[PDB]
Amino acid sequence: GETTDGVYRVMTRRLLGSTQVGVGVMQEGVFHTMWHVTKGAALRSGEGRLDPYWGDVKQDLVSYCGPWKLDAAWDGLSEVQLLAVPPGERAKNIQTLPGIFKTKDGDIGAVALDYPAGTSGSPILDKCGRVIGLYGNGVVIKNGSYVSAITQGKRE
Amino acid sequence: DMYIERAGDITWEKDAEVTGNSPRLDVALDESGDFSLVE
Ligand SMILES: O=C(Nc1ccc2c(c1)CNC2)c1cc(F)cc2[nH]nnc12
Repeated sequence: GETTDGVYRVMTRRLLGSTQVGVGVMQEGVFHTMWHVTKGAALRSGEGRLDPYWGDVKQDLVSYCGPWKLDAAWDGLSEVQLLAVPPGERAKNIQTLPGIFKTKDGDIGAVALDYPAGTSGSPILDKCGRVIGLYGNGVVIKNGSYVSAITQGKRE
Repeated sequence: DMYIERAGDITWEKDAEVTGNSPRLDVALDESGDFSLVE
């Protein structure tokens, strides 16, 4: 159905009315989202169907129609924009300077912006508009606030 | 059955609302893709 490049909402009619479970990026004919949003299930786009192609529960990422296409990375210095697409509200760019998630396997950028769980899959962008990762997988701090990692896949 | 709806273009917006802090957090990632706080 609709394969135009851009940010999309991931919806469901299983619960009461229509509910936004997440968000994703359509790029180069491939739909990219977080695994916990779809659980690997097929998606509908108008009258067309999007079947999963690649997924991994640990990276919490999934691609539809083709392999992961997003390859840009945060440079460790610059501010970034979270293109937040929240449930029932318009898409909105929120600029922030990312912090760090220090892990046993290396450092990862992290955005400290709080949004509902249905915002999962919202793209994080660099100054050229390139997707450097997706928002939706992180942790809950002392504050009760949510700090998400800048989760990026690997392009083959 | 899940479905998708376009929500906009992927562009950088000059003069966007600049907010949010930059914390350095010690974390762990389990086999189920869940992060946790190491203290
Ligand atoms: O719960 C959230 N994310 C998530 C859920 C289930 C799983 C994973 C991540 C990875 N393994 C399975 C979440 C995402 C978000 F954008 C804002 C949030 N505020 N409180 N929780 C959130």
